Amino acid sequence: GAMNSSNYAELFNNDIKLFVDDTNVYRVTVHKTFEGNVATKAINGCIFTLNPKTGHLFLKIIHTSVWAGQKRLSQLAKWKTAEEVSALVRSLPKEEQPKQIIVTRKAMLDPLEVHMLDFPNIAIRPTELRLPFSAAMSIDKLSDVVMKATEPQMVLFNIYDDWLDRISSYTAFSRLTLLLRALKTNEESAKMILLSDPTITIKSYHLWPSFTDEQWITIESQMRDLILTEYGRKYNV
Amino acid sequence: MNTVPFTSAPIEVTIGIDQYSFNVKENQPFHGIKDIPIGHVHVIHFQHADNSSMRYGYWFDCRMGNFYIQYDPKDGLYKMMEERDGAKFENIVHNFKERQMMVSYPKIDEDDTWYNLTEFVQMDKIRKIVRKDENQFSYVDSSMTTVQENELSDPAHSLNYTVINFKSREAIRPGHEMEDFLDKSYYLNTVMLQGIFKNSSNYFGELQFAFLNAMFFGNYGSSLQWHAMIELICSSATVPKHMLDKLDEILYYQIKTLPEQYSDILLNERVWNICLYSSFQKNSLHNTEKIMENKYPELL
Ligand SMILES: O=C(Cn1cccn1)NC1CCCCC1
Repeated sequence: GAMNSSNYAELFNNDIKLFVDDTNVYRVTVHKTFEGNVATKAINGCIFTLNPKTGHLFLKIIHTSVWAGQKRLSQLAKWKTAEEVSALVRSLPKEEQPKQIIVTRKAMLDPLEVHMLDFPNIAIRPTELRLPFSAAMSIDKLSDVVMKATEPQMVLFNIYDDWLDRISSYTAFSRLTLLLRALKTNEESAKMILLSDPTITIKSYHLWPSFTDEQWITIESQMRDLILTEYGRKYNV
Repeated sequence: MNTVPFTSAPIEVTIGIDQYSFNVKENQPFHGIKDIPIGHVHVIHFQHADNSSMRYGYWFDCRMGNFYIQYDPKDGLYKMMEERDGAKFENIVHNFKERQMMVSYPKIDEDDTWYNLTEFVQMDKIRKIVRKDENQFSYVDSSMTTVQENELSDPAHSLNYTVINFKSREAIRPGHEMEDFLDKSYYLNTVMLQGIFKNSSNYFGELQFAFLNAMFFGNYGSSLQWHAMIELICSSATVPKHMLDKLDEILYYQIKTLPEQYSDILLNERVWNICLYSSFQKNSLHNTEKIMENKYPELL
């Protein structure tokens, strides 16, 4: 059934599972035409497929050419997502295939179920959590590889960097979702927090800066403050 | 015109014959139903006064034998049986006719309702859905489950309707996932019509039989089957024109006949709103949409 606050620790047990977020698959800019009508122009997108225990991110880049000559693109985007996830599962060795796939949006349930009919033992689940994975394109290195792609491409990254050497999966996921929630609520401010101190760098093979344990506590506090601020700025409180 | 006699009526019961019904009192001078139209299947059904639980009854075709009803005080129900001695049966029925102990199948001549509800229903197909090969007639009741229901428990007592499942490998061609799920024409036309049913007449016959079991016995799995078979047609973009026209007539008479007071439990809001207003065939069911809107505007 649905994944929610009550069964939250199941994310970090030893049964392989993947979150799938389709928010950023079909991306457009809306603009005016010479005649004064409105049109869309697609840009490259990505499927965000994440193992929350290990941090393994399977970033399937969706190149604008996949939309060429197609109709009802927002509907097609859900089926293309399901096709690519099913292809990913079939490409993995049996002992690496997931036992559950959790979709962040309920409209992905039927597309993924139909594409995974060959895998009756893989459970397709919704979630009641409001996860901030849409903000994945606020991570500079992820956005860069998506926008530079000239063809369909899969790029594999650990979204936790080396954090699991020092903290548990539960704590790593909590840090990730706090960072992404901040970037989603006020990207400019969040990015300022993360880079204000130029002496803390991002390793070539990492996504986030190389904070010490003590610096992560300060950073995490600054992100919470940002989120509460924006919540006040928004609602006036 | 044929006759289904009764040895007696020892317990108070409401007896149905097709869309008709009458009350018989405990030990009332009752010997049966005469003047039953030849050419159609029929159903004779029962609801005991003392336990409205379990409606039950028998599908039969008087061309296939001489049938009668006799109460069994051990199993506690009215049982259909075949009389193999034709002379004995004719003589007993003739005496009953002479003593006017039989009700007459009360068919108004203008009325085509029963033909319209059973147009494609054949006894031979009924007997493959309801497996009991030693009898020529078929028992159905309120509680019998379908093969599909069992999969999700006594197989000898199941309704073996054709399994329809929109999220199954049978329904979805590898590589045509989105196409086949959003337009079920290949499942309808290749898998079901060409493959399993062979022709639309047998498909309509099972659809009509499922509705009638839902209506007369409140058989929930039959209602599920009826709606699935409607939805499979309406969710196909490509359907022979003759099937759509016939479907509209079939559903019209089903909706017309349904007791107004059972609409809440025998009609699936989702299926009907999808079929009449969202599906590919939203504009192809004019008679059915008109009777539904005037008779059950609440559901919609
Ligand atoms: O009574 C029987 C069969 N039977 C059971 C014991 C002995 N003879 N059959 C009649 C004939 C037709 C009408 C009512 C049923």
